[PDB]
Amino acid sequence: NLRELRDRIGSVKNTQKITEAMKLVAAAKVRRAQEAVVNGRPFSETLVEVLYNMNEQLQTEDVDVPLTKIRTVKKVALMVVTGDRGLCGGFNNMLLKKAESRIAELKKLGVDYTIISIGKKGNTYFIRRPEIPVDRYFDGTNLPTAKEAQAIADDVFSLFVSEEVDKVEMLYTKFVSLVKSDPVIHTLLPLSPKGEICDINGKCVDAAEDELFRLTTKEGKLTVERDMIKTETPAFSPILEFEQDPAQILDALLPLYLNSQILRALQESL
Amino acid sequence: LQPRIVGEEHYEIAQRVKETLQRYKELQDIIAILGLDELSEEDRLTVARARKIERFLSQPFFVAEVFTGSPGKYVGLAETIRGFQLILSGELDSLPEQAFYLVGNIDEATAKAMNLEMESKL
Amino acid sequence: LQPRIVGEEHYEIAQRVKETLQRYKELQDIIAILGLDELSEEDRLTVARARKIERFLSQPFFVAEVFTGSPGKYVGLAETIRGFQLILSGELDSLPEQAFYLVGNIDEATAKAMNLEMESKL
Amino acid sequence: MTLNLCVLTPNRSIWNSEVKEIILSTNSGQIGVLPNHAPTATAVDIGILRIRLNDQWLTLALMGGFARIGNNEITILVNDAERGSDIDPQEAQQTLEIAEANLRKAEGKRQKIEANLALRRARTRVEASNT
Amino acid sequence: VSRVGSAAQIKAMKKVAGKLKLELAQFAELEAFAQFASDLDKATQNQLARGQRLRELLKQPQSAPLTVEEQV
Amino acid sequence: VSRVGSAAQIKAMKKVAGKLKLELAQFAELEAFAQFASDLDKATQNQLARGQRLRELLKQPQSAPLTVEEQV
Repeated sequence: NLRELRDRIGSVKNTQKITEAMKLVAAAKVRRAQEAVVNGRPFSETLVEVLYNMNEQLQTEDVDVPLTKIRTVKKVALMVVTGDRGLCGGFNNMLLKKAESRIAELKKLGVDYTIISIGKKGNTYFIRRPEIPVDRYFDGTNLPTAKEAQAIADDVFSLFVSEEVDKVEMLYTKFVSLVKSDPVIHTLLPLSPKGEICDINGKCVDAAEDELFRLTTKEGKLTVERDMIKTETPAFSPILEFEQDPAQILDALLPLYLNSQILRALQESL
Repeated sequence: LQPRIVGEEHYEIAQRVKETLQRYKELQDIIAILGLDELSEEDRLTVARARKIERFLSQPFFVAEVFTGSPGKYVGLAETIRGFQLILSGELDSLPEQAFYLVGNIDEATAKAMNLEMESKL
Repeated sequence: LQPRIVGEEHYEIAQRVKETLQRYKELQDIIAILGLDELSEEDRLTVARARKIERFLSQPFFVAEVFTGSPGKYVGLAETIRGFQLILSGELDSLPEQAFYLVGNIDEATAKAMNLEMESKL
Repeated sequence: MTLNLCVLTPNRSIWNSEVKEIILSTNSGQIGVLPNHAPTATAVDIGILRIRLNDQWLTLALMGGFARIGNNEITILVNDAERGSDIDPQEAQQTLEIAEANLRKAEGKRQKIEANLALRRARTRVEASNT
Repeated sequence: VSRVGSAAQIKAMKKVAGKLKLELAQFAELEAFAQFASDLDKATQNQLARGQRLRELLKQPQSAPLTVEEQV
Repeated sequence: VSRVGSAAQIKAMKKVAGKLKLELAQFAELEAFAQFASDLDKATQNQLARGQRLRELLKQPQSAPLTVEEQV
């Protein structure tokens, strides 16, 4: 029937308008996310400047901080930062699929994985499969806040300080390209005292230099380019007086760095 | 169906029922393709309401006792307006949708919802 | 509009104008989202050149003199071709956009641009 | 003429208007800052800050971190901070009650650490709300 | 569509209607955004907001014809 | 399609154009998902760069037919 065909065409046209609107909205949200990352730049620029100078002043063998304390890797905690909702390519499938390799890899090593899952599609995954331990189920969130990364941090920091879990590592997708975004797994704890942040494979970037992601148009197309600006650390004042202890001051500092890192891991994933 | 003929109470509810069903009809193409979660709370509310409203219009007849299997019901104009007004109002948003399918009065739908909940507990 | 029919020079410019015009149309959604500053340095340009080209295409007509008052301009095929070279080669990047609007010859736009600068200065 | 303060959270720069005095908690327990202070770096404990500029002095509870103070300048790195006026006191009190109840139950070597640090978090929220 | 167009309208109507047609045109471009009005800037959001009010002007009950002054 | 495809060609053509027929077959599929994979390894990319150049050969100006040797 002709009328039926016309109705089908109308519905398809309506779908095209709706998907186009969704694409535009998603791009705007991504731009907003970029602005959000930039807003927290002063805190991570200032923190790595302090965390550098607190290490270069310290130079002391007797100083050991719990977060950076290294213990035998009998057990590992893996926290999985997945997207909140569906209809986004293979982003969620790819992460969980990549998550499985890490769990599989641990079985070859047999060092007793544990998963902290963030976001709904990660939650609904590890609910329906009970042949895995879960530490906690966290709600996902759009517009992630320091409130919402704190509940992640209060879990992981508390869990890590006790020796049940070691070398807590996090997997999430660093926003590299629009067309592809492969999951990468980093080693959250135990924070390096050099402050260097490195992946499980064994590549560590200096923490002083990190690259924000800025989305710009290359030729006609809409792209993104991750560009890194190194933040130089000015030397600490010669007459500076440490209020507590250098080991003690540093102990307060590490959680701020861990909290800052978890927030970026999740913001980038979002 | 004009307010000089049927009164402005009946006419507003008969008009608001169609706007809820019209919205749902428009959204049908979109929801299947993009799922229910791409809707706003407002859009979802109408869809939930339209779905409930659609079932409510259904009625078991005295003649179709051999087709429905359940005894038919006669519903006055008053019962229908009273029944439709509640669904539109949202007082009945907590009820499951199958409490509305093939019931005569609004009261019957509420009773059916109670029975369904009892069955669910067991 | 084939090169063997209209000549090589005419064809190249026409093709370029369509491409520049085409890119601008694609970029309109992007410009609203990222703004003109956020675009790359090539696409600050092909947006600007496209705007000038759009304005250059519009022309005053002999017939509309009664209605609008501004005198129409019959524009040769050579003066058209020479005009879109100077916009696409970028030698007229400095001129404002409302110097290309409703002018006939390429020279008129430059003449219109200069007069606008003088008026603005006044 | 005066020292200047920038308090900043991992996502959000909260206070970047400049003041004649602040007085902040720390792990040593308490410190005060007045202008042209000597360069000091204190790890700041979770608990309320009190800042006085001019007429008015107000407390925003903030959740611990680091505070260096340079020439003519303070910058405070805190992982979470709220203005004590912007939190409504009663709700904060209710949250504190909930935290206490969970702590009383909460057991085991990590878990209490979480409970204890959460009740420590909650208790300082009202202490900026009342003040 | 009307072939005669603004020749038909009175002078008073032409000024008022011209603004109205443009606003309505913008709203028909942004019907797809109406589900997503929260995640948009003020210029876009206002257009959706204005457009919905503009649609309400058009509605009329049966046999309540408005005089020209009332339409203006 | 040509039903009489290659009993038609000369021996130089059948040898030379055997390579060609395959490369275009590769290049139909490598142009597919080219923007999907989007970070082209040189196994895919050089076969895709080869492909664009292959398409250029197929290009010709109107009424300038080539001799068989030229085509080969």
